[PDB]
Amino acid sequence: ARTKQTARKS
Amino acid sequence: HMIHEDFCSVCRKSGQLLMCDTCSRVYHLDCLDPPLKTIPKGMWICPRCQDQMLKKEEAI
Amino acid sequence: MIHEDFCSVCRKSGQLLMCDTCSRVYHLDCLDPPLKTIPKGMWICPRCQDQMLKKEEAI
Ligand SMILES: [Zn+2]
Ligand SMILES: [Zn+2]
Ligand SMILES: [Zn+2]
Ligand SMILES: [Zn+2]
Repeated sequence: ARTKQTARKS
Repeated sequence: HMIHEDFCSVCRKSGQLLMCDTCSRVYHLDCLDPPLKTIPKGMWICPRCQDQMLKKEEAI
Repeated sequence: MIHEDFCSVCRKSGQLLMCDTCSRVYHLDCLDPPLKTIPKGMWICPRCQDQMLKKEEAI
């Protein structure tokens, strides 16, 4: 399986 | 092809997200049951997809 | 339901988790991901899931 790194803003 | 979401299906926050191999949902490893200590090597089917498969059988 | 006595992955005896929808059994260590924690609630084995997925590319 695969992961991804996502950084949405706060 | 597949377009995956950017927020965890459980907590709705982003970060390191495990992508479901059968739908657009993504999950933090620590938001799963039990919290995962590894990234699955092969195919991984999320809880919602597991439930969907079950429901199809219970109706077929 | 009469469950098998040997793991569906490695075919050895031992501490085996029973599938709730078929006769197969599995060592927790032979699952991907491997578990230390026994599944809570209903558990459907990898082969049963494959069965359901196969009819998915058909249905
Ligand atoms: Zn989460
Ligand atoms: Zn899914
Ligand atoms: Zn085994
Ligand atoms: Zn099974």
